[PDB]
Parts: sequence; C-alpha cells; structure tokens
Amino acid sequence: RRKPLFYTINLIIPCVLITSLAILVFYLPSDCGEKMTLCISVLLALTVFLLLISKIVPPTSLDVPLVGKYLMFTMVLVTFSIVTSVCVLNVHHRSPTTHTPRGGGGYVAMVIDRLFLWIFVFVCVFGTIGMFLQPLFQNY
Repeated sequence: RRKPLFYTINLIIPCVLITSLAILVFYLPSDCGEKMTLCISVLLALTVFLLLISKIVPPTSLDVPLVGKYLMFTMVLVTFSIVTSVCVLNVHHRSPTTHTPRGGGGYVAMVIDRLFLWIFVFVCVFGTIGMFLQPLFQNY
C-alpha cells in the first residue's frame, strides 16, 4: 500500500512549500530589497531540487524518466512565475502604464495580474496531482 507515490510526493511538499513563503513577499506587501532577492533566490532551489530529489538514492532509479522529463515542464512553471513580476514591476517603478487606481507600491497590479495568477496556481497543482495520479490508477 505504501508505494513510491509517498516518496515522490515527499519531495513535492518541500518543493511547493517555498512558494507559500515566496507569496508572502511576492503577493503580499513587502517593498524592500529582500522582496526581490526572495524571488530570484527561488531559482536556486530549482537547480538544487535536481540534486536534492536525486540524492534520495532510489532502489533502481526507476524514477529517472519521471523526474528528468518533469524538469522540462517545471522549467516553464518557474520561468513563467518570474516573468509575471513584470506585471507588478510595470506599476511598481518600471515603465508605468497606468491602468488601475491606487499606487504607492506594486500591489495595485495584483488586480489585473490576478487574472493570469489564477491559471498559474493551477499549473502548480496540475503537475503535482498529475504525477500522483499515475500510481493512483485504481488497484482493486
């Protein structure tokens, strides 16, 4: 009943957990040099995630094509999340276009960004449950 499904997800918990904290500075208000450093610092966890998940030391490394093929998709989710910053920065203090009211920081952009962010978050779980569904075929 155990199955590797628990092991594969065991690495997803700490992998996505980083986003929860990143949002505290990204989504929530926190205008400061740390706010940005936090977004870029994430890129470090991505590259490390490869050696970290691979350091698990599998029995027969049967999860080679599973993870290796994921790096291609996960790479698009990490890059898409970074580029999104342009939306907040566009109103924050980098080429102001003026679309929504209020100001002061880059929280105003969150209004319009919420549209894209909606699908973004879906991508995180999409690939999370997608791989978890593989081993959860049925068995009965």
